[PDB]
Amino acid sequence: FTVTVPKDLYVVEYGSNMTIECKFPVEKQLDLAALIVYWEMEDKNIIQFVHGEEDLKVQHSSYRQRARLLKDQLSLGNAALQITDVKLQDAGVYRCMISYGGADYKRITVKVNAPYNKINQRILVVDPVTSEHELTCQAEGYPKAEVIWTSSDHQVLSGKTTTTNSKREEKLFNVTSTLRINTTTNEIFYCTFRRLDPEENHTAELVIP
Amino acid sequence: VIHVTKEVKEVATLSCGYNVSVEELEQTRIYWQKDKKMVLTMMSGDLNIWPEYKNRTIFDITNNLSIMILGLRPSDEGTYECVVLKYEKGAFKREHLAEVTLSVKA
Ligand SMILES: *[C@@H]1O[C@H](CO[C@@H]2O[C@@H](C)[C@@H](O)[C@@H](O)[C@@H]2O)[C@@H](O)[C@H](O[C@@H]2O[C@H](CO)[C@@H](O)[C@H](O)[C@H]2NC(C)=O)[C@H]1NC(C)=O
Ligand SMILES: *[C@@H]1O[C@H](CO[C@@H]2O[C@@H](C)[C@@H](O)[C@@H](O)[C@@H]2O)[C@@H](O[C@@H]2O[C@H](CO)[C@@H](O)[C@H](O)[C@H]2NC(C)=O)[C@H](O)[C@H]1NC(C)=O
Ligand SMILES: *[C@@H]1O[C@H](CO)[C@@H](O)[C@H](O)[C@H]1NC(C)=O
Ligand SMILES: *[C@@H]1O[C@H](CO)[C@@H](O)[C@H](O)[C@H]1NC(C)=O
Ligand SMILES: *[C@@H]1O[C@H](CO)[C@@H](O)[C@H](O)[C@H]1NC(C)=O
Repeated sequence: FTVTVPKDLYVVEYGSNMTIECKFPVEKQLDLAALIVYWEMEDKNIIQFVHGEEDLKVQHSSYRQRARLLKDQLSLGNAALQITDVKLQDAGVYRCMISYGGADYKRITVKVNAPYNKINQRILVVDPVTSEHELTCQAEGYPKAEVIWTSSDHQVLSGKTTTTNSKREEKLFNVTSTLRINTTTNEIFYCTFRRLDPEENHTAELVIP
Repeated sequence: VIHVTKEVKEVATLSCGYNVSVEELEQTRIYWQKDKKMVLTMMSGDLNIWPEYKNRTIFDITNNLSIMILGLRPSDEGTYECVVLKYEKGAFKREHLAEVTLSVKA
């Protein structure tokens, strides 16, 4: 009896719905009474399915409401663990242990990527007599990122950046930056969320109405 | 001897307390047994799990020659013995003995 995995590594976007799979042999019908499936991540228990009975009390608190074993796949010889709304906390080494006419286990590494992809912007008129505007860019990601403001002609402009931890997940950062500039209509501005080694940049375009 | 306590419907991992490299397998004999009854034999690279242990036992060779028992039932409770024998010049000499008693509880 041999347990197999399609992917031994999953790289998942933060907030995504991820399903990691372990395949095991099934012949014609599935004897639910002879099936044992466990899903765990390092020291945390996720799934305990023995002889067609799933215990929920065994599941770790961090996974409640988000993790489930897709029992429809079991018929097809697939122990599929679905985790919805993936957190940074879900990064780690998963392991499935299966018993169905013999026993085996496989390990899956999961890496969670939290880019500053969803940039929220706000353009406000501070004083129309002097055409002063206040521009704001805010995004959450991991690790910390600096905000860089650039003019239409790509010259850097001084802003005020505040970095705190996200309320959604303690590891995640909430970075907000504000630029105050006397500017006219239809001008284009850029706010860049720079994160280092590996260097990754996320820029939002802001147009003054 | 180690007295391990586990719960019904859990997985028990009983360790041999001995790590063998893959190269050393060709000249090593591993014997896991429960209550003087054979469980599995790694005989110079050749694994053989006994019929009463095929369906629920895993042999993690890379992890201290441990045995994993999925879906613990009160039957699984008992004394387990792991033996190592390394071939040297003449024949196989005993290298290691591991004793571990499983207590499966409600
Ligand atoms: C990710 O999955 C979310 C949860 O889905 C539900 O609960 C799971 C535990 C599982 O049983 C699922 O099969 C089940 O649908 C889901 O809420 C989320 O959003 C879905 O997509 C739309 C919004 O983004 C919306 O139209 C759907 O109604 C919504 N699903 C539900 C049930 O509200 C899924 N998001 C992604 C990015 O896939
Ligand atoms: C050890 O497991 C075997 C495996 O049989 C199958 O296991 C699953 C894959 C599932 O599809 C089951 O429905 C199968 O039975 C057991 O062997 C079978 O046992 C039944 C009676 O219990 C018998 O009618 C079958 O012919 C057996 N087939 C073979 C080839 O073994 C076996 O009973 C289990 N033994 C122990 C010690 O638990
Ligand atoms: C992120 O930061 C903004 C600005 O401080 C704040 O109003 C918002 O509630 C924060 N959101 C989270 C999820 O931390
Ligand atoms: C930008 O606006 C201020 C008024 O808010 C005005 O004095 C001037 O035109 C600009 N300030 C500077 C220092 O350029
Ligand atoms: C045994 O311990 C660990 C893994 O269990 C490993 O680093 C070490 O090299 C192992 N020893 C041998 C002989 O392989």
